[PDB]
Amino acid sequence: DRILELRIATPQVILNYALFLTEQKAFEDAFKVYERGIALFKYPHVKDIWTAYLAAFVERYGGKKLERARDLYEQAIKDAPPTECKPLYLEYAKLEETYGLARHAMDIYARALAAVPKAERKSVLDLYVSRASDFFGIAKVREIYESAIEAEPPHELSDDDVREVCMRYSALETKLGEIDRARAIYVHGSAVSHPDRAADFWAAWRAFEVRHGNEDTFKEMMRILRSVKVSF
Amino acid sequence: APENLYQAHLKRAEAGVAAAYSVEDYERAKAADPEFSLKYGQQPKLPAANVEKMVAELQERDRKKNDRNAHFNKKIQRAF
Amino acid sequence: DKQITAEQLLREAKEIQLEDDYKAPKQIITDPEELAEYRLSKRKQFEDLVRRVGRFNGGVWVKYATWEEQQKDFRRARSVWERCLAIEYRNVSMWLKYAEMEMRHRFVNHARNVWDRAVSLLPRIDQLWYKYIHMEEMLGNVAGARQVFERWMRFEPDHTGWMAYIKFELRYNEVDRARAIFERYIQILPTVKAWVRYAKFEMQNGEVGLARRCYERAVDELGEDAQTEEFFIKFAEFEEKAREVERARAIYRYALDHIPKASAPSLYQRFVAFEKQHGDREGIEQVVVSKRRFQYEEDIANYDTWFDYIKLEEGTGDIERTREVYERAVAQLPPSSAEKRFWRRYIYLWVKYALFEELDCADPDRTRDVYRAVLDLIPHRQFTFAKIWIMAAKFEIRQRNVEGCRKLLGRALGLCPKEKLFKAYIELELTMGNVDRVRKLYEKYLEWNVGAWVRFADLERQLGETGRARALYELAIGQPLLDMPEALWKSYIDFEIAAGERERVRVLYTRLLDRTKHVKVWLSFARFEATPSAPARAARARSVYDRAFTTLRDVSPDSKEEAVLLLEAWRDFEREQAWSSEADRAARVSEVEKK
Repeated sequence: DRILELRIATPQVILNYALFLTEQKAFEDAFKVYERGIALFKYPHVKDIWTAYLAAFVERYGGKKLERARDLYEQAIKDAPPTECKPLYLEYAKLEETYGLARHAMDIYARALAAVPKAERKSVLDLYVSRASDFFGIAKVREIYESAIEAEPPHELSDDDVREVCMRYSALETKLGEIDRARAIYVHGSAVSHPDRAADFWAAWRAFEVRHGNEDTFKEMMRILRSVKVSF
Repeated sequence: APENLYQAHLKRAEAGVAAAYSVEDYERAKAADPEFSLKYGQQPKLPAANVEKMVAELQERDRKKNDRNAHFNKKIQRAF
Repeated sequence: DKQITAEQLLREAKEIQLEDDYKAPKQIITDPEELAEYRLSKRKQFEDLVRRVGRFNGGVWVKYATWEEQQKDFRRARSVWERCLAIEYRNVSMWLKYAEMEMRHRFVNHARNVWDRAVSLLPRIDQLWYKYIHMEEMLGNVAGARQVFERWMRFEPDHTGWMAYIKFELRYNEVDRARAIFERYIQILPTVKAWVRYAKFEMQNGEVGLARRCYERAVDELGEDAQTEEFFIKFAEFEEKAREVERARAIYRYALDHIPKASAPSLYQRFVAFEKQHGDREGIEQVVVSKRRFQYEEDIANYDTWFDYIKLEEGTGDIERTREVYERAVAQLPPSSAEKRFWRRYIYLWVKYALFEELDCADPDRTRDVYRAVLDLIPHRQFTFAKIWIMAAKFEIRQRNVEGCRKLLGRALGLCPKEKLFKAYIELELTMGNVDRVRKLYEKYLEWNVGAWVRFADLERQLGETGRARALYELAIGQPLLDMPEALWKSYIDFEIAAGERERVRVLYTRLLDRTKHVKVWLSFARFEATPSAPARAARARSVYDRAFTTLRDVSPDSKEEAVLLLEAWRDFEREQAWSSEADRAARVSEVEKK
C-alpha cells in the first residue's frame, strides 16, 4: 500500500499483491486492491489486471454473485477501448451462458458486434450465429443474418466479410429448403461483390441455380452479374 | 472554437509566463513598488526588456503561421 | 486512336493558363524621392479604393493600414485604423488588428489606449479582455493585468472569465488573492460549478478542512438547487480522497435521499463503484441485489430478468428472499394468453420455483403447494403441459405417495389426453409392476395408436403370453383403421422370429407380400429366410428372390429402381453365400448378373 500510495506501481505488483492475498485466501482485500489498480492506471495496462480480477471473481462467485459479476464486466467494458472489447465480451458471454440465460447472452453478442471492430466482427459473428444455433435455432439465426445485412456504418462490416456472410446465409437457407430466400440473399451479395476478384461468389450462385434455378433466373443471373460488371 | 483557442490562449499565457518572467523578477519589481491603487494611467516601473518580450513573443507566433472556378467546385466536392 | 473526352480538354484549357497576370517587374528602386513618389502613388491608390469600396465592404482598411505599417509610418497607419473604426467600431477583428499593430511595434501606451477603448465599447467580447490582460502580463505588468481583470469582473463574465482571473492570481502564487476571487466568484455566479471548482482549488491548495468547508458552505449558501447530481458526486469524491469513507457513505445516502431517483442511475452506479473497494463482499452483494429488486419492481410496473433475479437470490443464500421473488414473478400473469413462448416460460419459471422448494428448501408440503398452484393456473382445456404432470408425479413418487401420483396422472389424463403423458404414466405403472392397471391404461390410451397395441403386445411377450400376444397382433391386423402400418408389421415379424416360428413368419410374409408389393419388404422376407440345412435356407431364399423379381416385373413396369435394388441385394447375397465351392459362387454371380 506504500507502493500504491505513491503511484510507483504497474500491473505487475498489483497482480502480485492480489495473488499473494489470494493464496492467503484473503479474496476480499484482493478485490479491493483490484479496485485500487483498475483506476490506478489506464489501458492497455489495465487489461491484464482486469483479466485476473474477472477470473478471480468468476472462479469464486459463479452463481452466487452474478449481479456484481456483471457490474465488474460492465465497468470493464466502458473503460476498455474498442481494441480489446473482444476477450472481455467473450468472458461475459461465456459466464452468462453457463450460469445465466441464453436471451441476455444473445443481446451480449449483439452488443459485442455493435462494439468490436469490423475486421474481427467476422469472428465474433461466427460465434454469435453458432451460439444462436445452439440456443434458439432457425428464425433467430436468420435474424442474426439480416442484422448483419442491414447495419449501416459505423456498424459497417467488410464486403469480403459480408460476402461470406451472404455465402453462409444462402448455404444454410438452401439447406433448410427455402431456396428463393437464398436467391434473394445472393442478389443482395451481388450489389456488394465486384466479380473480378470474387469468382467463388458467382461460381456458387451459378452452380446453385443449375440445381435450383431455371433459365429465366439464369438469364437474370447473366443480367444481374451483367449490371454489376457494368456498375463498378 | 473559443474553447479550443481559449485553452490555446492559456497555452500562450502560461507558456509566456514560463518563458519570459520569474518569481523573484516579479516579487522584486513589487518590492520596488508598494502599489500593486488609484494609480491607473501612469506607466509602471518595469525593465525595458519586457516590451520586446511581448513583441518577440507574438512574433514567435508569426513564424508558426480556370483559377476562380477551381475554388468554387473545390468547395462543392468538399461539401457534396 | 485517342478520341475527344471533355475533362482532358478542360485540363488543356487550364494549361492555356488564362491571364492570371504576370508579376510587375522588380526594377531596382532607390530609397530617396523615388520611394517617396511610389508612396504617393500607392497612397493615392489606397485613398481611391477606400473612397470607393471602403465603407460598404470591409477588408480594405486592413490592407491600407498594414501597408502604412510596412512603410513604418504609424501616424498614417493609426489614422487608417481610426478611419476603419470610425466606419464600424463593432468589429472585434479591427480592434484586434489595431491593437496588435500597436503592440508589435512596442507602442505600448498606444496599445493600452486602443485596448481601453475596445474594452469600453465592446465589454462583452471576452477576447478583447483576454488580449488586453495578455498584453499586460507579457510586459510583466501584473498590477495592470489585474486591474483589467477587475474591470472585466465588473462586466460579469462567464465562468471562464472568473476562472481565468483565478488562474491569473495563481500564476503569480497569490493564493490569498485567488481565494478572494473565489469568494466573489461563487457569490456572483452562485452555482455548483462555482462551488466544486472552489473546493477543488482548496484541495489542491493545501487545505482540506477548507475544501470540506466549501462543500458545506455550498449546501448552506447554495441551499436549494445545490440538490443535483454532480454536486453530490463531487462531495463523494472529495470525502473519498480525504479517506473519510463514513463521511462519504453519509454523503451518498443523503444524496439518494434528496436526489430525485430519476437522477439516481449515475450516482448509484458510482456509489457501487465506491463500495467496489471499500464495501464488504456480502455488503456490496446486499446493495446490488436490493437495487436489482427495485429495478425489476419498477420494470414489472419480462420473464428473462425474472429468472435472472431468481438465480441471483438463490445464489445469494437468501431463502425467504428467493421465495418472495418467485412469488412476485408468479404475480405477473400472462396478459396475452396466445403466445406459447410466454406461457411455456411461465410454466418453466413455476417449475423452477418448484425445484427450488424441492431441492434447496427441503419442503415437500411447499412443493405440493407450488405444484398445485401450477396445476390450477394452467387452463388445461387449452394449455397442455405434460411436463408439469410428469414432474408432479415424480415429486409424489419420491415422497412415496403412490396413490397421489396416480391421482395426478388420472387428472392430467381426464383433463388433456396426451400420448407423452400416457406413455410416461404407463412407464411409471411398470416401475411399480402393476401390470393389470398397466393393461387398462394402455387400453384407455388406445380407445382415445400403433404403439399402444405395440406396447401391449410387447408387454404380453415380456410376460410370456405368446399366444395372447399373437391373438392381440391378429386383432391389430383385423381392424380397418391401422391400414398401412409397416412398424406394427415389423413388431409382429420380430415377435414371430423371436418365438422360434419360421412358419408363422412365413404366413405373415405371405400376407405382407399380398398386401403391399414393396421391394424392401420382399428383400426383408428373403433375408429373414437367409439368416439362421443351410443349403435349404439358401434355396428357399432363392425361390423368394425369383418370385419377387417376377412379381415386381409383372406389377411395376416403370419401377426399375425397385427391382434394380432387389437384384443388387441378390448379387450381394449370392457372393455372400457360404458356398462350399467358389466356381459355384462364380456361376451363381453370373446368373444373378446376366438377368
